[PDB]
Amino acid sequence: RRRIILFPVPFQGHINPILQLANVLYSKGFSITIFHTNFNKPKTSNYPHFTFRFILDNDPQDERISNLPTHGPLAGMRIPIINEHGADELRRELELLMLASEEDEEVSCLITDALWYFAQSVADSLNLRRLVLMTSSLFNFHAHVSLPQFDELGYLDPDDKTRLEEQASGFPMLKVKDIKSAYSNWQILKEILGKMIKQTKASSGVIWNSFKELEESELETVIREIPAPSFLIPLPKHLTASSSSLLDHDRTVFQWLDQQPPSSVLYVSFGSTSEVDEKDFLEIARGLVDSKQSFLWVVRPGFVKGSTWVEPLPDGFLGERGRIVKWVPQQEVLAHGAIGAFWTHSGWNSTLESVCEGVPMIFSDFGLDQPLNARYMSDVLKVGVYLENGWERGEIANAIRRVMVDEEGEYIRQNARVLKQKADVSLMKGGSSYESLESLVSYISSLT
Ligand SMILES: C=C1C[C@@]23CC[C@H]4[C@@](C)(CCC[C@@]4(C)C(=O)O)[C@@H]2CC[C@]1(O[C@H]1O[C@@H](CO)[C@H](O)[C@@H](O)[C@@H]1O)C3
Ligand SMILES: O=c1ccn([C@@H]2O[C@H](COP(=O)(O)OP(=O)(O)O)[C@@H](O)[C@H]2O)c(=O)[nH]1
Repeated sequence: RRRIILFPVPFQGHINPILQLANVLYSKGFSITIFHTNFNKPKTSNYPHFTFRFILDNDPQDERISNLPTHGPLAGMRIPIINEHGADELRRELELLMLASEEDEEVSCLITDALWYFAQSVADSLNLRRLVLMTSSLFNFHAHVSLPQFDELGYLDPDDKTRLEEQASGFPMLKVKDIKSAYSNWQILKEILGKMIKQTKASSGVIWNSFKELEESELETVIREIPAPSFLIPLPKHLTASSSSLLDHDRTVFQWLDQQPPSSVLYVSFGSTSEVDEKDFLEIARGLVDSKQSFLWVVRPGFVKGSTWVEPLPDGFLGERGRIVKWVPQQEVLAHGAIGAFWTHSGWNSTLESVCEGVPMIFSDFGLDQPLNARYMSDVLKVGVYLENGWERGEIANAIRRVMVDEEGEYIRQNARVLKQKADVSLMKGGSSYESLESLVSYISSLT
């Protein structure tokens, strides 16, 4: 028997894809140990077939992580901190487990989130192969490697050059605006994405949460930039991420979806970390009302400054066609026949989820990879509408109706359907994903 150790980034968009991959790999006969912080831990009772081991986080706490907030923006600081100071403890924990390794057993490899760029030399120091799971898109990575051309061109200059600002030089699939919002945090991202790229290239293999027919324009870049083998597996086509939810599913929403006609409900979720002016919040609700479409709206507490929740909503916007909830099994909702469209913040999991369920999109974004994802889906795949100019009453309602009801948007509806079908075909025998997965399984067994 061969064991695989997976090490996720403790946030919802990173734990979902890696526990999905963990399950896929277990279905291939590997045994699974998940290294994880106590912080943001999943429900281990949802994984009786996995062994969990909690690290880096343990209660005699480091000065650098002991007082970090558990939600909002600042919680993400754990990622730079653990990267810069967790090598010693990761090495001990890995080495302890290999030492207790049973007779019949051998650790095939370590698989980490690509942001755990410190794990590469730790693994090397043990003569242990490390593979990388990318949780953002091939296209996004293509932009990271092209940063130096963006910087020297002045695109990553937040204050001024403000100038050309439609269509990027040498990267025509982007506009200048996309680049500016994605890398507006240049100070921190510049350093981190360097190390992430550098250590992903130096790894033993990269697993991408994607599929060849989703991002075919991007395959050449990955082959040329990454010497190790790459494997494209659309994790949502294998199973949803409900078992790794960090929140309680609202569960009442399916009885409500069962009361709606087919393709007639807008699903709306702006991301677990994002934030809006209280004003802009009221503008969003304005567009929904003005769309005349039924909607299911996930709103995370804190989405509105300064309220706990949407207190600033004039009570009774919802009425008949609208509902607001705090958390759902998102992909299961996207699979329900009532859903006709997904207004998303363009998180990569949400985008891939919607693509794998056949649901066309309305895109907003809040930087990082999000504007890139919206640009790509809306302009290249053409499976949604990108509200790329903020939050205006009518533009919002036009996009929703165009996707959901307008004749003019049939091609968007149809494109989503065709792309889902292509995702399904790629899992079958002789499909891109099927072979990517067959190769990954073969490859890992040869490491052992
Ligand atoms: C790659 C990233 C490095 C970091 C580090 C923190 C950093 C910053 C968030 C950029 C803004 C300044 C701060 C200091 C901040 O947290 O406010 C960057 C960029 C995003 C990081 O990634 C995760 O952040 C999680 C929530 O904080 C998201 O839930 C997850 O899905 C992200 O991948 C988090
Ligand atoms: O009500 C919700 C909202 C989101 N999610 C899940 O949370 C993840 C969010 O990841 P994404 O990359 O799309 O956005 P992020 O919040 O990390 O920026 C996705 O897997 C969603 O299916 C969910 O299960 N229920």
